[PDB]
Amino acid sequence: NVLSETVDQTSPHLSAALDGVARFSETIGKRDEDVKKLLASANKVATVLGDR
Amino acid sequence: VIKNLNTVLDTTVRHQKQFDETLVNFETLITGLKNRADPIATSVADISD
Repeated sequence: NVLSETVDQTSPHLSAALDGVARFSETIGKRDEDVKKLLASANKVATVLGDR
Repeated sequence: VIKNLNTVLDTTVRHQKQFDETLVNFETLITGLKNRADPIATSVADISD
């Protein structure tokens, strides 16, 4: 019963959340290699900054 | 943002050794000048006068 009423209550607010999450997730998903290279270069630069 | 930041960061990484050494060298130079700042400032003012 709890699951039934939870789904009945949260259903109208789910489509917009799914759409927004999908779009924002794809924003990084379509640039995976760029993001990973950015993280590696940022690791090098931030290590240089922190050590000094 | 990702593209430009990645470009700048790989540019810095290509000179990572020099970028690391220049911070230490600049700190050493600035400390050496700050330890004598007052004579240096007085000398500059005297030269101008």
